[PDB]
Amino acid sequence: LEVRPDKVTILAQAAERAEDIDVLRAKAAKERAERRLQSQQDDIDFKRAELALKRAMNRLSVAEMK
Amino acid sequence: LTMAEYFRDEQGQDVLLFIDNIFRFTQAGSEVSALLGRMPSAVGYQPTLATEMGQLQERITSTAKGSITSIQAIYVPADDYTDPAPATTFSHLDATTNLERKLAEMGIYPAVDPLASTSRALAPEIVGEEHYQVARKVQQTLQRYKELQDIIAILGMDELSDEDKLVVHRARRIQFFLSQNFHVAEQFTGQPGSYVPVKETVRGFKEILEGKYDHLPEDAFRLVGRIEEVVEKAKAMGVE
Repeated sequence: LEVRPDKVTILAQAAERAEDIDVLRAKAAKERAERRLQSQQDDIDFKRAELALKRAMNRLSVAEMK
Repeated sequence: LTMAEYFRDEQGQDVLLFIDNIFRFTQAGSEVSALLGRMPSAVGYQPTLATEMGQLQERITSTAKGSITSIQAIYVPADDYTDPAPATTFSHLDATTNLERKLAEMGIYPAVDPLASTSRALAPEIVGEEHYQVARKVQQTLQRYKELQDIIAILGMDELSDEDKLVVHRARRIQFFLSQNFHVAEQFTGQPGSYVPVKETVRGFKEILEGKYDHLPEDAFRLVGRIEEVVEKAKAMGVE
């Protein structure tokens, strides 16, 4: 808590305008958790990309040069 | 050819003239052309080439009375589609039936590639929407299941946007229902065989596309007749 005569700063690792209950910020710490793991797409595009990059290189884009 | 024309002109029949490797026709042609003394043309081919092929092909059509439809097998000159020989032939082709060495392995007979085989008469002008609409659809859904193959071999069957699954469901049932009981297969199989009409065929994929079959195990649509034969094939599995 930064208490200044003219201002109050609340540092929070995690803060969500939430109800009386706390066992919500956990709820938000929940519905956000795996819904951040679900971000395999991040990984999987790059796969498909590292894929294409090694399929245009498959034809050995140079056969003994030429 | 001449033997075929008979049953058309004389007997009004719609005949089928199969020419295995019509390439040898135009090939053998150039060979001689040299001994005759004709001047070499594009790629050594007889300068008469196009014309020889024409007077041969134009003889195959449907007159007032009968008709002759031909299935030619074309060996392209080293998988090169720009060679005079093939080029010239394609100019007479009205559709292309591709047999892939892949679909057979998977047990889909006939082994006709559902994407590569094209046809000129596949337009709503010549079949109407319901055939067309269904047809082009049955292909598209098949294209999805194709492209996804890579991913399947990466992410397993766990994640595909939970739609891509629905496609891979129908896609299989569909490319599986693209097999058939062949009359000339009764010899080693015993299944009698089927002649499913275009009308019955369109209805079957229509419904399979509406997903009204999504509950019948793959192997049910696999080597059958009309959509009903998939039903009986099914309760034969044990479904209500």
